[PDB]
This record gives sequence, C-alpha cells and structure tokens, in this order.
Amino acid sequence: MQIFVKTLTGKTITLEVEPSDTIENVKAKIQDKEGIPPDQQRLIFAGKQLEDGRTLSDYNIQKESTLHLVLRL
Amino acid sequence: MQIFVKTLTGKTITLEVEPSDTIENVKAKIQDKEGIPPDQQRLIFAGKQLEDGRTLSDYNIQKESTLHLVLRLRGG
Amino acid sequence: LIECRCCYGEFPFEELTQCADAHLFCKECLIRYAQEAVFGSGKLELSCMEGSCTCSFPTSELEKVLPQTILYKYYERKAEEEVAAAYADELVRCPSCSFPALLDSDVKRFSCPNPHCRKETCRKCQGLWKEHNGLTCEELAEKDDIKYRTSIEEKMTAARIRKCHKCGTGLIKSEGANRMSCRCGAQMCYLCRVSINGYDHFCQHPRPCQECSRCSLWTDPTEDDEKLIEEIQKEAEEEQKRKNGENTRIGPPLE
Amino acid sequence: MAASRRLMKELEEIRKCGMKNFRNIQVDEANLLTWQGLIVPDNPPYDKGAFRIEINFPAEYPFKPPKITFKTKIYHPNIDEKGQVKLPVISAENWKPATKTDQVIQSLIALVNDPQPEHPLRADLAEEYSKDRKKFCKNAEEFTKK
Ligand SMILES: [Zn+2]
Ligand SMILES: [Zn+2]
Ligand SMILES: [Zn+2]
Ligand SMILES: [Zn+2]
Ligand SMILES: [Zn+2]
Ligand SMILES: [Zn+2]
Ligand SMILES: [Zn+2]
Repeated sequence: MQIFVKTLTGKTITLEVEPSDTIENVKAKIQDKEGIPPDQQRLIFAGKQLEDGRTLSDYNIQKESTLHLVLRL
Repeated sequence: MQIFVKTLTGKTITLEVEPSDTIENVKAKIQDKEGIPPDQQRLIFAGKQLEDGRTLSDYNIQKESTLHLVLRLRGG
Repeated sequence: LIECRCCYGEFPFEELTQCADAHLFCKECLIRYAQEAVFGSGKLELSCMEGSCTCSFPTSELEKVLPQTILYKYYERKAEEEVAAAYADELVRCPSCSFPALLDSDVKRFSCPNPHCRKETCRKCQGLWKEHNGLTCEELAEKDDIKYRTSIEEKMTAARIRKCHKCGTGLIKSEGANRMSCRCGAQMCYLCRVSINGYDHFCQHPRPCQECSRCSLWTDPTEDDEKLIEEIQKEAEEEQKRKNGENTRIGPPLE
Repeated sequence: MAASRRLMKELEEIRKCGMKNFRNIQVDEANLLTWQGLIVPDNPPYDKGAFRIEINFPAEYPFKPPKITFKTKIYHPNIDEKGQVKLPVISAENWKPATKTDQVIQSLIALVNDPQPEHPLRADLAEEYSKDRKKFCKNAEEFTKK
C-alpha cells in the first residue's frame, strides 16, 4: 500500500508499506530512505502522536493517506 | 534595506524595501512572496497598526526590523 | 439563471460549484470562503457553507476552483493545525530558514538540522549561540545597536500581539469581549493571555469587582498596553543615550 | 461588495416576508452594515414590552458573523447590562457564511423564549431562573414594565 509522508518543509516522500506495519517499521523505512534517525522522527496522523508499538491499521491509516513528520533534538 | 515579515502561520520571510516605500507596496511584496491578499493582511510594528495611508518612514521601520501579520479577531 | 445561496448573485452552471449535498454556490464565493479560512479568521475544514449540510466541499471541487496558492496555503495551514493538535505549541522555526523542529522547551540550543542551514541560535532572542555564550539575551542585545533596536521593537510588539497556545498565531481584538476564539479552535483571555476553559474564567458580578479576582470580560487593555509600549520605548532611548559615547528613537510614533 | 449584494438581497427577502417577532426594521441603503429593529416577544415574561436592538455586520460579511446589541434594557440570564448577547449561532467558532439574518433572529427569539442558564452572562439571573422560574418571571415582568 502506498502512503505519503509530508515533512515540515513540504517534502512528500512516498512509502510502500502494509496496513499491518508498525510505526517503528515506518520510521525505519523513513530512515533508510532519507536518513532521518528514528529516535528523532515524530509521525502524526489526524493530530495523534503515532506510537512506535501501534500499527497502520490501529490508526486506520487508509490508502494514500498523509502523515505529518516532525523532528526532535 | 532588508526587513522581515512574520506570517500568520509563524514563518519568517525576507523582504527588500525602501524607507519611502508605502504600506501598499509592502503588502504587495508580501502577497508576491506568500500569496496573502493585501485586504486580509493586518500588519503590526512594535505594537502599532500599519495603515496604508502612511509609509514605512512614518513608523520608523529600519533595517532588519520584523513586521508581524496578526488576526483582527472580534470579541465574544 | 441559477442563484448562488451565499452571495445571492445569478450565474450559469459552468460558473458554479457544489458540495457532497449538491448545494450550489458561485466559484467566487467559494474562493472568498477559502480565503477567509486560510488567510483570515475561519475554520480549517472547508465545510459546506449551509448549516443543514454536515458534508463539505469535495477535494475535487477545491482543486478545480481554488487557485494554486490558496490550495497550497490551505494544505500548509492544515499541517500547522495538525502539529498544534499533536505537540501543542512547542514547535519552533529557525530564524534563518524557518525550518520547524521540536524541543522540550528546556534547552535553548536550536541547531537547525537542515544541511542548507545548520545555524545554532537561541530560541529566546533569536541570537547566535557562539556569541551568546557567557552572556544573557539582554547583554547580547546591548552589545550592538542592530540587536538592541530590534529587541526593543520585538518587546513593543509582544506587548500587544497575543499569541495562541495552540497554532502560535498572533491575535488582536478589534472590538467586543475579552474572550478570544482562535481560528484553530483554542480559547484564550485578552487580559491574562492564558488559555481559558470557557466563560467560567471571567467575572459575572455587575452590582470594581470585590467578590472574585477573575479577569473582566469587557475591560479594554488598550491603554495599559499602549502605556507599557511607550515606557519600553522611553527606557530604551534612555539606555541608548546612557551607554552611547556622545552618539545620537526605537519604534513608531506614540501619538 | 459581497456584503452589499448579500445584504440587499436579504433585505429584499425580508421586506417581502416580514418577520413575525422582528418589526420596524430600519436600514440606511447608504450603510447596509447597520440594521435597527424592534424585537416583539410572544410569551411571558417579556410579551408586555418590546426591545430595540441593533445588528452590526462586518465588512467581510457573510464570511464573518454579525454582532447583535440590545439598546433596551432586558432582564435575561444571557444578556448583560450593556445589551450584549452571546448568541451561539453567530459565534466566531460556529459561524457558517450561509446563515441568514432571519435564522439569526429566530435563534435570538428562541433564546429569549427559553434562557440557557447553564452558560450565562449574568450568573445571578441564571441561578434565579434555574431555582425558581416563577420568581424569575415575576422579576422579569416587572423589569419589562419598568
Ligand atoms: Zn456566491
Ligand atoms: Zn451542502
Ligand atoms: Zn535554520
Ligand atoms: Zn538568548
Ligand atoms: Zn490558535
Ligand atoms: Zn483572564
Ligand atoms: Zn466577581
């Protein structure tokens, strides 16, 4: 399944992941795609902080949905 | 001179203006660099509203000064 | 001769637009509605203007009617309000590249991670950290006229512009009560600048209130803030003259 | 302006369909942004008097809500001593540009008919209404008469 991750500057990185993939896996893919370390990534969907233990189906992230990416220290 | 503008979202854009340039020209440059219609731009410098009738020199806006765009919210 | 329900003008079908409930509006009214939502005081969700319609304008009609800049800024503001709903008002943008980032609000070392920027700043005075070592924001501002004039101007601005604790937008009151409802959905007080929880924050004893120490609802803090701004200006001029070696106003006229 | 077109249309619709409890509407065609009128309630404790009100529309109408101010004094939990009303349908957070003045007036009349003491501008009158409506109603009748 194809999802979009928009960064703060507006860069929209497209990801191919399964609905049963954990947010930790999504952040690891973001790392190996762009280089952002997962311990610094924060994913947000509908204003809820996505936990590294939940999955795309837990937040019901559907096809071609947008996830907002913010950075920590 | 180089001044700055704070948008409603909070971003800082850089403008290159002259002391004799008017608030109309400033708002036009803001619209060119961000798309904010000048009719919906509310400008504040050091806690003072920038009226279009006057000019930058009438507000003592010098180099590296930062103007702010704010919301003209009602009361309820 | 189809009449728009918003502006009441008559137009043909080609110059119209609809929502999911097939309400008919003119394209210019939808444009001004999105403008009031994005670059003005309005809700984020471009809902159908009619109250009977819980639905909204579909994204296809938006992408067909709204210009490119309005739609881009709409998406940006949606991201802004989602960040506000997520990590509240802890997102700080760099003074050199506006690159947003999150910090715990306990450390002032904002090193812009953007490789095209990577500038170490101080989130309190927007000053460079390499110069800011061993010195406070006051001292680093006093070390230069370019720093001090801008710092005084920013103090005079903050003395009036009231920031929202959610989207961080600056607000002023045109008229009315001292309760501010931001366009992101957060309520605050125009006297104490605190995120209120409703109308149980103000005083409702109209009979000088000596039964509750709560903020008034109709008091205009215009004169107080103006006097504070004028005092900031005067004291800044005095400081400049006192530490100016035989040298030669910071801010607009005070009226 | 959109405000001018919309308010001339709404006025042309009111002048044909007069409102039952809102009468004597006065608007200068040279300044459509201020309306004056008389609220004429149907039910006790307010049905022995009438109340002058003013509606003020922003220049950005209909994209921002109007404000209503009572000029006549009224005894009501949701209207303060200066005549300001916090009519929810025209709050900034609820406002829909499709809302027309006839609906705003209907909402105001419904509030006048049935106070909402849970969210009051005058907590004293809200307490009196919620605890003993008969007493509230007598006080309001006397205030309307006076
Ligand atoms: Zn229209
Ligand atoms: Zn609809
Ligand atoms: Zn930076
Ligand atoms: Zn500092
Ligand atoms: Zn806000
Ligand atoms: Zn307060
Ligand atoms: Zn009190």
